[PDB]
Amino acid sequence: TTRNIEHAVIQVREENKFSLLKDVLMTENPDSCIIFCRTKEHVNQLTDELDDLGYPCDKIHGGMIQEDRFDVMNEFKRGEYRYLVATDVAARGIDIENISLVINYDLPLEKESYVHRTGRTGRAGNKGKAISFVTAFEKRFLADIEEYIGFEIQKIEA
Repeated sequence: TTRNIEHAVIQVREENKFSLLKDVLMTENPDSCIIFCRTKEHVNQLTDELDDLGYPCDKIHGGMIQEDRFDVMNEFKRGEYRYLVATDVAARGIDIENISLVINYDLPLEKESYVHRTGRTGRAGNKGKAISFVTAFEKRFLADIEEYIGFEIQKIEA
């Protein structure tokens, strides 16, 4: 069955990622979105910053006990919030019917992860999108991903 995922990369400096995320969310205005980070520390910081600005969100990472990760994912499945901030642990066993937008706030440093993160996007007729933030120091990691998925990802601005 045909998967429908538009992929895009945005080159951005680390210190300007949060400002970029706010613009992307404003422009994409997704009904459901998962924002992946590399470490639980990044997840915690990003959730605090989103919280302080009034964004309805929640988080999932390896420092949380199993029942909390489960309950947080159920609230997401019920649509109680639009943005889930998470590490790759949220992608394992992920079974939520659909996630419209995947944002790799931190580009995956292991190529298989890029595909794993888009696991519930663009399926069964849903139109999906994956936007990755890439710094000047991650060009080789991006090239690894592109050779792995078999195609180059379009770089876009703003």
